[PDB]
Amino acid sequence: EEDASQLIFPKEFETAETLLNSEVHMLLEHRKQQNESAEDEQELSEVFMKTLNYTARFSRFKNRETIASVRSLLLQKKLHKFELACLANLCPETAEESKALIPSLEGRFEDEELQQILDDIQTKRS
Amino acid sequence: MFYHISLEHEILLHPRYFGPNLLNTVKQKLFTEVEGTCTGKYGFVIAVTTIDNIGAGVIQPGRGFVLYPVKYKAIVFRPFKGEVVDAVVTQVNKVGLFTEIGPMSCFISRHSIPSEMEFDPNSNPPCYKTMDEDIVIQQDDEIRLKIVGTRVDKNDIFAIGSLMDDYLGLV
Amino acid sequence: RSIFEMYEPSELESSHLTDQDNEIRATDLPERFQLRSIPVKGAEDDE
Amino acid sequence: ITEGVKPTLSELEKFREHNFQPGDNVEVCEGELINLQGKILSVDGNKITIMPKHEDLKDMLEFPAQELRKYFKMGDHVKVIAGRFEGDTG
Amino acid sequence: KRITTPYMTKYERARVLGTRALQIAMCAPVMVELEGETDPLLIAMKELKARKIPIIIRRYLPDGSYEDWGVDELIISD
Repeated sequence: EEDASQLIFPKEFETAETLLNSEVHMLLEHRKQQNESAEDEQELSEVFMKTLNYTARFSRFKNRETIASVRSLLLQKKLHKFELACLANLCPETAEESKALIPSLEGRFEDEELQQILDDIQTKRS
Repeated sequence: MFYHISLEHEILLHPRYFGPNLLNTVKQKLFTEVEGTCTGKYGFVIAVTTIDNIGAGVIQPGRGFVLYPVKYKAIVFRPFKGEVVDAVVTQVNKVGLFTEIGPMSCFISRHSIPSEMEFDPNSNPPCYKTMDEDIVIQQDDEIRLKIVGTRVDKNDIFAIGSLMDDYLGLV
Repeated sequence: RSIFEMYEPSELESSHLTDQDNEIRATDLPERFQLRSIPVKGAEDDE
Repeated sequence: ITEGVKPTLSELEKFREHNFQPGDNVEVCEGELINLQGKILSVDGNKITIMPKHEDLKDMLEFPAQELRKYFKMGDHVKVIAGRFEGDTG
Repeated sequence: KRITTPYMTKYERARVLGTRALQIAMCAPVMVELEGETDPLLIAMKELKARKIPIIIRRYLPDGSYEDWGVDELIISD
């Protein structure tokens, strides 16, 4: 029954906080920078290394200011939380593309209203 | 998908750890415990971001073990069905295409993959070519995929995908 | 009711009774050529 | 002993099994009520009289054992009961 | 705004002494200079006399509330 396509998740996860690729990347990077210092400490594990080399190859904007700006211009809409991270991480080209991507956008907004958002996202990208 | 939630966990502390570094030991124990683990309720936890507060330790009767209920704000990775996420192809085999969904590794099958994607095993690096080429899905390449099924193999997440699309993947 | 609806697929394939096994027993050509992954077609002198 | 035998089709041949466990998903093969997936709640012999809980229909219909078929959406836990690789998961 | 009695009941005192003796027997840092003894119960008694036991008692009330007292906060009887 759990299907993000139809917007439905357990109660504990519905009140979750969405995270972006660049966001988790900078979080893990700051964690590594804090952990490498202070000698006599249990170094990182394979999970951290794979997560780091996984999220580093998908950093669309390393600037926390750009992350803040993009999340701010995105949250001004009426889309759910799930629609903020997927789209912010994917960054498609055109509105028809984004609608074919996320089936919830099918008939939820206007073609040009989404095309402008996609263009703004592609421009904010570094 | 990665999220940031506040979880709780109770941990016992042997009387030997009492002293000025009691709180430090509790935090250290929490880190060594809830990091990289997996539970069927919240999923696989990557790491812990912070700790809200350290509950009041309740010494047990007839046992020097005092338990602390600590609440920690940590990130968790629990992929659901239908979501689309990125990954890097790790290996191409005639049995299917391998990738890496962060802490998860998916696998695609020829049946799902279109009829164009035939095989190339005689070369040193196997690769699925959409019949008439035009797009490479070899190793060390960013490919998206739709999680059409999930699974947790005893604290081990492994989802499954499909492929027969062009605009969220490699263009 | 057919034996396939009763017996277990494991025992059925161990006993060799599927339509594929019937085709392999009926069709000519060696069994190892029919079982090869790629068919074994003809070939002219040029090829 | 002559009374109390009741042979089976296996005995007839020498001289159909339905493995529908609870919590599984089954559709409707034949019949006008085609394309309706539901959850398994009751289990019995031949006349199973399954009480599925289809989507968009809070009611619970009834179907025999022949008018059913194990259906699973593309991508979900699948366990094999009787098969060549019995005892395997994928 | 604590209303419970400011004295240490005998039950609480006995339980605290036993618990501290057990914690000491399990190799734990003492809270007082040992003059030359090895009995964990005696060490717990000395710690009580010195008012250095790191334990706070959670006395429950009939309604459900609870008041947390400290061995060094409330007065000791014996």
